[PDB]
Amino acid sequence: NLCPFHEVFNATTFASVYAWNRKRISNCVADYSVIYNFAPFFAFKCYGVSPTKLNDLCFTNVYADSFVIRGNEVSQIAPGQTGNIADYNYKLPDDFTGCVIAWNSNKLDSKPSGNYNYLYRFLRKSKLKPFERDISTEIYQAGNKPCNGVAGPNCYSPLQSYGFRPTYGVGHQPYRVVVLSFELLHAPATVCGPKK
Amino acid sequence: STIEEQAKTFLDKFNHEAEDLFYQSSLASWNYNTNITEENVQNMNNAGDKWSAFLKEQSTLAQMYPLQEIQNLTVKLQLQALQQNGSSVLSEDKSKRLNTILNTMSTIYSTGKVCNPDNPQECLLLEPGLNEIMANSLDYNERLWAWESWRSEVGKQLRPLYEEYVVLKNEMARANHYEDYGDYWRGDYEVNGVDGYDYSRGQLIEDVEHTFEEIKPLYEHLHAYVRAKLMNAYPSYISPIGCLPAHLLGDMWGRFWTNLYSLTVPFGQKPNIDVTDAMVDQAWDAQRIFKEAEKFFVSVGLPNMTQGFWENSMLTDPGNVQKAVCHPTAWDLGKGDFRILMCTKVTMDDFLTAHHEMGHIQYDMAYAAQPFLLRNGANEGFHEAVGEIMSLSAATPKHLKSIGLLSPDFQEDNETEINFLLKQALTIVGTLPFTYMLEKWRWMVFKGEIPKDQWMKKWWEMKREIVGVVEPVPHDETYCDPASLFHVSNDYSFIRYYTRTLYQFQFQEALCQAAKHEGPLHKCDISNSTEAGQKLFNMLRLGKSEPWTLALENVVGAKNMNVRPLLNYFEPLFTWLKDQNKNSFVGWSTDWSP
Ligand SMILES: *[C@@H]1O[C@H](CO)[C@@H](O)[C@H](O)[C@H]1NC(C)=O
Ligand SMILES: *[C@@H]1O[C@H](CO)[C@@H](O)[C@H](O)[C@H]1NC(C)=O
Ligand SMILES: *[C@@H]1O[C@H](CO)[C@@H](O)[C@H](O)[C@H]1NC(C)=O
Ligand SMILES: *[C@@H]1O[C@H](CO)[C@@H](O)[C@H](O)[C@H]1NC(C)=O
Repeated sequence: NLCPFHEVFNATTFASVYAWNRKRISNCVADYSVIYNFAPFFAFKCYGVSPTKLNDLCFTNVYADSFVIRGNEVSQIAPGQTGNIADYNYKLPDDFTGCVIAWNSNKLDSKPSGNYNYLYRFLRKSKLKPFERDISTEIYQAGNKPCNGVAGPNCYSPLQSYGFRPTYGVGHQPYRVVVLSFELLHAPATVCGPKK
Repeated sequence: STIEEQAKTFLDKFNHEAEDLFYQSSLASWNYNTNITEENVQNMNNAGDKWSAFLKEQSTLAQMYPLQEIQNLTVKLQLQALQQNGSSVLSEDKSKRLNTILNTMSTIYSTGKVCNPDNPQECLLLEPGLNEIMANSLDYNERLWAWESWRSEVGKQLRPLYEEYVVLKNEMARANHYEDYGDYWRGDYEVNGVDGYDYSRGQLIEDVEHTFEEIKPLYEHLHAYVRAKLMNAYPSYISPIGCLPAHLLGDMWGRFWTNLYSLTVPFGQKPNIDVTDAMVDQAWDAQRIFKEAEKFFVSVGLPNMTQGFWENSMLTDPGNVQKAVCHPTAWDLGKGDFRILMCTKVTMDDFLTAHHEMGHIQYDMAYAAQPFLLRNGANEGFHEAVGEIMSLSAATPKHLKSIGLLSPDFQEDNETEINFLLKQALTIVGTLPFTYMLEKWRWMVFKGEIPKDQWMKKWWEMKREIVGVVEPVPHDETYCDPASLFHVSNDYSFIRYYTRTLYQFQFQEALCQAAKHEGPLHKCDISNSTEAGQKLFNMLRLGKSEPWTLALENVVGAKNMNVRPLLNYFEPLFTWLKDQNKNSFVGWSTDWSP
């Protein structure tokens, strides 16, 4: 049994950062070598787990969150970071036994006319919490006057777009980020590494 | 939520939308400048209309938050830049009249073709013809004809437009809670809110006047030397005791004395420094030129440039298949995109201007982390000063020998250093009195304390005393000689060329002091000096966030324009001039009469 490790990495479209995609992986052989097929990996941080000893442990579940961000926002995909992705779009816990994988996707994503399909949230009443998702698009009033609906002088609709042109710089180019988070609940583990 | 938090949220939403629209507009403009077609013109028109319409709406929604209730400084600066009324204070009819006046002035200056001699079949244009015949001419009669012909036909056209343009601009400036258009322009070198590092819009006038008073003796010695050298070529046309005629300054308006070098070179037998021959013999292209420039910047310590810069910049003219203007300009298109547009030949001048535009690009990348409205130099002279630092450094014979264009057999001597310093003074020092004159005249005109029926009278009387250039023929009031300049006719600030001249030498002195360089300042090399690179980068990354006073102090240690770096830069040349022109009169007489 081989669960879709390849389909998460090799997917035609990737979700927006504000509404990211999370896949629950269970009842599998590990086969982490499929991940290493992609060569141009821009980041392979492995907080809490060895980047070579993955194929010896067993976890109850493995979550593969996949989204698209800028290049200078990849550093915020890490335990303890702060910015606009790490507190309004995608926060990950302080412990976070898992791996963060990001690679440039200026060819698959991005478009000379402007790829506005990839959005992110820049206004919220409170900061996000580890592994929380805010899909709601209600308009974030700036202060002292309700909008009673539509935007206005101090209203302000929260979701902001990227644009992702292919002529952007390396830090402004799209980056498909796949974050692997291993769960170690006190339950019979279902994902294990192969062994003779 | 408080007013300052509302301002923060508004400014962030702005910054994002403005960055997107500015990237679109800059990309359209780059596509046009690399490809002059009609579709590209339409694309620029659409993008510019969108950008201006966005900027108007954002300004009119920024007027809501008062500045008096804001305690932050970065937010205060962004809202101050965004709340600027501009020309919207004027009524619709007045605004459209001002726009038509500006467009007519620009078109008249650009398309101006003068045809006095013979039949109107033979006429010359600005770039090739008039510039070619004014730069290199040994005929006093021809130079006088060209100068008086351009000053008569053109100035008479701009003056009726220029007076009403002045009236409208003064009205707009008064409606903008200022005193005049001169005050509106001086509002760029103004700091308010910071204790210890503050500036006033009249303090700029006082500082500029004091600095010019300090520079004056060097300019008088240079003027006397230029007159003495011009006399040998021009007999019986310049008096021993009087001033210098304006039409014999090389340039059309006498802004730069660079072109007056063939008649002023002291050591004609000693050849001047030039590496074009070795550069073209060593198989050097635009790619190698820019690679060497980036190697110099890396050696200094600044970060290397993006791979997209190489693949997106157009460094060579793509033949005549497509037409593209190749004025060397560095492009900061916004979201991480840095490009350079220039037609790079294998020449020393093109190498130096490659270094200059590369320094501009380095400045642009330095403050790329700043918010959109604070992504600029501390004032409007900082960018040119930063570029000219590296232009000065890359031209040194030590750096040329290190890179390889200069053979080790060549030696440096006092004659060569004097030649180089004379060329530098002709290019650099000779423009400071003219710039100060022009901006003083424009400030006095906008203030309105002088009457209107003697505009040219006061212009010429200030030419006599400040720059030392006299009128070759008398001029009545129907002339508008100042309007013949591109910056005057196109409504541009001119004090930036005065301010950058002081700033660049202040920076060079500071960086060479931090580079542990011993000897003359003109033989300095910021290269291979990570200390100097870090010191320059400290000011480079600030952008417009910190006041220009603090930005200047962060790299130099001073708090305003200082003449001392310029003077000790040109000290060898100044001492040589003092030694050499001791037998000739220094200065210009006030009793000269044609
Ligand atoms: C430049 O303009 C020409 C004019 O037809 C056209 O081929 C195209 O728009 C552009 N081509 C290139 C190579 O930039
Ligand atoms: C102004 O607000 C910015 C918000 O990023 C903050 O970093 C800065 O310190 C504030 N200025 C002052 C003087 O507190
Ligand atoms: C920039 O210079 C550095 C030297 O520190 C070099 O390693 C890098 O490959 C260069 N990159 C480009 C694009 O020139
Ligand atoms: C900078 O240092 C390098 C390595 O020592 C050397 O090759 C180069 O010539 C030096 N350049 C200058 C201008 O001193």
